[PDB]
Amino acid sequence: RMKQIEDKLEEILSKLYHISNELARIKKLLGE
Amino acid sequence: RMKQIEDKLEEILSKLYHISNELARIKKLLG
Amino acid sequence: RMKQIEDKLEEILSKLYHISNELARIKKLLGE
Amino acid sequence: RMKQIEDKLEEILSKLYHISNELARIKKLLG
Repeated sequence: RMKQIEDKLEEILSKLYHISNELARIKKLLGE
Repeated sequence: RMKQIEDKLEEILSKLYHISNELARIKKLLG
Repeated sequence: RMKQIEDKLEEILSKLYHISNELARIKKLLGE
Repeated sequence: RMKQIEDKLEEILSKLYHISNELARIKKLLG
């Protein structure tokens, strides 16, 4: 219930870390 | 190549909509 | 407390809507 | 102009780090 929310948050933080890495590779590529 | 960046922006925008949906589900579960 | 979390979520959803709009304008601009 | 897109990617990445920090604070507040 509440722990199910905490687990979903940790999943959502992992998904936003992969998005910030891929946004950083796209900024890199645009910068070349 | 620029096409490859535009496609990865489209995949990011679709993953951003999935997370906003998940966090709206959680904000519902909290009210 | 719990309502403070619900309010922060609504703030974070508004911030991710402005990021998805600006990512969409950047995709538009790259597409021209 | 491409410089303007790279700067707005940098502002998005800095706003993405602020949201992940906020959602880590909330996941702390829930444990």
